[PDB]
Amino acid sequence: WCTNGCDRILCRQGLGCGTTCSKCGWASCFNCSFPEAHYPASCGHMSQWVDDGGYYDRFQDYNERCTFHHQAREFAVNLRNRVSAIHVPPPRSFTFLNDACQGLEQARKVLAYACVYSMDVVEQQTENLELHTNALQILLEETLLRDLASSLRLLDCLSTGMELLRRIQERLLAILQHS
Amino acid sequence: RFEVKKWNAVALWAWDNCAICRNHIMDLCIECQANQAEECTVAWGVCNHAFHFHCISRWLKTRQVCPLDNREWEFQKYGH
Amino acid sequence: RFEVKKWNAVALWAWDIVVDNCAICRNHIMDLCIECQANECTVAWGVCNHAFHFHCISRWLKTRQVCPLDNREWEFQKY
Amino acid sequence: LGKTCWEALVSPLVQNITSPDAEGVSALGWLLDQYLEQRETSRNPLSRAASFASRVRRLCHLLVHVEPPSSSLRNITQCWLSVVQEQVSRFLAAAWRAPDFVPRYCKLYEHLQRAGSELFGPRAAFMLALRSGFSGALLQQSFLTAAHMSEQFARYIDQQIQGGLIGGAPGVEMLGQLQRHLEPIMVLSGLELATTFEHFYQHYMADRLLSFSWLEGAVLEQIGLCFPNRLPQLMLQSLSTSEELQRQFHLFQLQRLDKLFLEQEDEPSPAISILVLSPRCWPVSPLCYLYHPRKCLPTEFCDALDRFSSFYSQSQNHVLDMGPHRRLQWTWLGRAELQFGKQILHVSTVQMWLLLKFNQTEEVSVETLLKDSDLSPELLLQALVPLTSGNGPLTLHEGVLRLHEPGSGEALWLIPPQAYLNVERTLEQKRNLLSCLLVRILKAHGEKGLHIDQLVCLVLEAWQKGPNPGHTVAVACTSTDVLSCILHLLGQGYVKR
Amino acid sequence: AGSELFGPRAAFMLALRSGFSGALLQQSFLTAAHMSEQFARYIDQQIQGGLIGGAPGVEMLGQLQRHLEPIMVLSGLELATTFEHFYQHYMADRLLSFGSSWLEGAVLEQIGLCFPNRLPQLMLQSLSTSEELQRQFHLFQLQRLDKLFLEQEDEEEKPSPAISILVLSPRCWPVSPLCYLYHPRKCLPTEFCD
Amino acid sequence: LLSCLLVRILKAHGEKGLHIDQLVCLVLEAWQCTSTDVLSCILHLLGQGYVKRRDDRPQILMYA
Ligand SMILES: [Zn+2]
Ligand SMILES: [Zn+2]
Ligand SMILES: [Zn+2]
Ligand SMILES: [Zn+2]
Ligand SMILES: [Zn+2]
Ligand SMILES: [Zn+2]
Ligand SMILES: [Zn+2]
Ligand SMILES: [Zn+2]
Repeated sequence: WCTNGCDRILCRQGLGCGTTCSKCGWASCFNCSFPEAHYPASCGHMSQWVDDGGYYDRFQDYNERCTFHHQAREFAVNLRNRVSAIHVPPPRSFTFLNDACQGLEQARKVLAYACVYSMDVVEQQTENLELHTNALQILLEETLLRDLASSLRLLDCLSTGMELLRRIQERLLAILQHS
Repeated sequence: RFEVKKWNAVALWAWDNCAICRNHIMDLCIECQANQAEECTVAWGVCNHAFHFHCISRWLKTRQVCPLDNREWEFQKYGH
Repeated sequence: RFEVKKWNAVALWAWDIVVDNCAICRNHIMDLCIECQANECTVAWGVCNHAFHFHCISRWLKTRQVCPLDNREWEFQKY
Repeated sequence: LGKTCWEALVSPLVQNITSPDAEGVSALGWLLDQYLEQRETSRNPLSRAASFASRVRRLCHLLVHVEPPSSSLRNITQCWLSVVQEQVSRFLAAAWRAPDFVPRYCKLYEHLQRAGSELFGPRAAFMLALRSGFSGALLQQSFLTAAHMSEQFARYIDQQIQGGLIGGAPGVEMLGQLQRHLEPIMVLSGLELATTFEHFYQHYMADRLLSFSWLEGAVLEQIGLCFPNRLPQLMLQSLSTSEELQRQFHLFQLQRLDKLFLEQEDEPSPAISILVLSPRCWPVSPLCYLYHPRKCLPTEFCDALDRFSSFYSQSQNHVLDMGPHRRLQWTWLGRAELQFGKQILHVSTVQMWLLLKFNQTEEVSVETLLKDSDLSPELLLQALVPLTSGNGPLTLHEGVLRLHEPGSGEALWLIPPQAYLNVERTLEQKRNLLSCLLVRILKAHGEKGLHIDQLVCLVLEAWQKGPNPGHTVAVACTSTDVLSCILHLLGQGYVKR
Repeated sequence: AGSELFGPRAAFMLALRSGFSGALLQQSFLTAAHMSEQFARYIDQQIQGGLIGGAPGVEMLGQLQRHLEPIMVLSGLELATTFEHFYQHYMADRLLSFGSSWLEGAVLEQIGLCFPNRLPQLMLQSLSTSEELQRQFHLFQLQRLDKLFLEQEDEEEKPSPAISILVLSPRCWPVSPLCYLYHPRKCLPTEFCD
Repeated sequence: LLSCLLVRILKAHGEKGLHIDQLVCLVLEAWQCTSTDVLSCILHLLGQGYVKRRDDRPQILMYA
């Protein structure tokens, strides 16, 4: 069942892409009752964490890192709102910006969960995920600096951004399949 | 008889000191003319305007277009 | 007769493996490995008939001594 | 005072007039839906539609003129989204099997965007709403419909590019229309339609690249984001690598000649260019292979091919000693140019073979040709169709092939055109067969078991050898298929961890 | 020849480029002029042939792409200004005979940094700005009609030739003063002038 | 004509010369042509060896 809500039911035929609800756009696991979708941590691990209680939306450092990740996700949302609220931009820039926002949001969410996680070698996965996401973040910030509309009309480095987005997508698929 | 199915017409948009700070084109920079003792050399750009390096340094640090023709300013490096 | 003035032939190149994905790094095997991908990346396979990145298996063997797929000893099967 | 008044007055009013009544309809939604239907014929200045459209325009602009997220802009934007989504859903259901789907789709996009700009002025948020509406309309469709839509999109792009390249006088119009029309297709980014659309784009671009370029890169510069796995760019990278390889081969030949001359002194030809393709990002059907070169080729050509293959082998040598080895399988693809009499002809490889057969003979039997060919004769007839046409100097009469008697000085470019493929319960059978093989493989190992990638390796090897020791049952599997089938089995509780 | 002799190494290609440059500089002014004109004509003739013609075209076009890397040695030299002057004069007529196709943008994305003042890019951008202006003019018409309908509604409450316009900046196009219209009503039909 | 005008301008300034951009401004004023055209003339003159570039102050140019 779909949890946000809406009454539509979800089924997964194969792990080729990964699905959210077609109507509202939300993802949850079929295994345990929990509104969000927890990629890295098993349903039991998430249950232990929530019963013990943690941040939501060594041990102290964990909480600190999770707050940092969720704050970065908030920053991405704010950037999307600010660009959307301008009084029409070139097509390629607009579509790339929307795609970059979606990718950064999903990547930061799954990375926060991977921080929440604790013969496991997923550390390299989370490490290069952090590297790529931070690189794309820095690129967007560099292209962010006075008048937003003129800045977007100006812009190339767009190719580097596309490369980074593809990298994030491939790595997210890898984490989802491997998990 | 003939009939017109489409057409295209053409026309031109027919209409010089350091406009940004308005001092004389060859004269000195007003920002530094207040603080007497004149170090701004003139700067040229692909869009074929001449402005003061001081003016342009500041303005560009603010915004990233040519203030006179709405194009991304490019410091002219030909012949240099 | 009929005379040729120019010809363009087309060929593919073939492996002997059907892996299509490196297990250690989970990236498509013909692409570069993760470490090379972040910033000359060749594939190597064992008598166990498992193929991997040269760098992936090099790091794994700097860590361990058993092939990560078959619980056996490694052989850099050469030609 | 302004802020207080305006907020308290308008924001409840919009929150009340943009709510969907139980039927699934709101008020401003109804008004905007009427807008387009009346705009269909709202051009005559003296007509009720003109006044109606003007009134709606003024209302909408007054409502939106306050914005500088927002309080009321959200609801009006969602109303626009709903209207666009319903419009596109209706049209898409209407004519999704027409022979003119894609131009109508692009025209509808243009009309909706112009209407939005008229109703609300230039704003980006409404453009975002329009894109989201088109995406949502696309999503809520059955699989076969989506597959047909992707095939139609790819076929349209291919047809426009090919016409622009061959058509001289109106080709400029086709190319301009293509650049204008590319914008709607970008909606497919961020959907599974991207995955299903990359496939057909691959298939058609392969033939385009082999038969004829430089416009393909231009198109990819703006349709680039749509392809998830980026295979189309990989093809062009492969072409560049092949050129570099040819240069290296020339240098190697010179070096070998130098070594031979040193050893000795220590005391009118066809021009052949070879193109090497990677199997990662190039679709080649194994029916298109060439197996025995000497069986269907002259001797000089075979010598050149053999020496190039030797160069490739010797170049695959250094750290690469440890690891697998690369080979070369030759294919029937490619193009060739011949100079016969006054005229210059262009053919494909199989057509070159058929034509060079007539060098010392006046007739060949189709049965003998197919017998020696060792190829599927449907391909033979496909390649014979342009040969047996008026321009083609060959005729097959009951049949036997014979020459066309003479009858000027113009190039004749005869090559089979692309044969577009149409989407018509195979997936169920494929899943069943893969599952049964999996369960047998996992039944064979008792409690010893295997690793996940080990089980993957075993099933992949079995399918590579094929469950056929048949043709009714047996396509190439991927790791995604293995993971999907093992997900189903895990759901059936047949596998544990 | 260089690659066969000294292998592939970096500095020898730079040597080849500098040699070609120095040779073009050791020439007379009239001859520099003629050479630049020949280059501009070659580009224009290849694009014309490829767009107009059929398969002979697509043949010529890959060659056109090959041959550009020799041309690009001109950048940073004196000859750039005269080459650009000559190029503008053909790009004008080519754009007025056919819309800005892929070909002109691709050739420019190859050899753009050769043109010192970036005039051709500005002509290309001008065509796009003009399409934007057409959109705005349509909207402006709608607003005017709305005001008319409102005034009349308060007082009450109390088969054609399509035409497209193109504006060109005189800082970038070579429009001769001979090419002008002076009494537009006199020399043109009525509705057109309206 | 541009060459001789630039030669006169350089000669008038003597051992002080100017930054190149200032000299372009001077010649353009004396014209009553593009800045790039003047720069092309300057480069041709420099190649001819009439003028040199001040090594200590590369910004300014020195006639010789
Ligand atoms: Zn839902
Ligand atoms: Zn769960
Ligand atoms: Zn100033
Ligand atoms: Zn100053
Ligand atoms: Zn300017
Ligand atoms: Zn690997
Ligand atoms: Zn590597
Ligand atoms: Zn092994």
